[PDB]
Amino acid sequence: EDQQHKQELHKLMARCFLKLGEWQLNLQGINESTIPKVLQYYSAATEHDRSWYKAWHAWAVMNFEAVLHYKHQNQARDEK
Repeated sequence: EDQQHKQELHKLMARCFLKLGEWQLNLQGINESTIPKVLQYYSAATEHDRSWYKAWHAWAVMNFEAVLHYKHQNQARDEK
């Protein structure tokens, strides 16, 4: 009978998932633990509310950011 009770709880958790790692980013600084969990939450959020936009911008960029992190991690490698 209720999808809606849970339905937008996703949309709610979407932000919640979105916030956490994103918030952790405003907390942690950033590292290799961020990358999975942030991608976790967002990819999770990506599941939760599929049509909830900016995680599409975020998790995408976020992976790409992680990619950049690694590529800067690489610039701690191709440097060092």
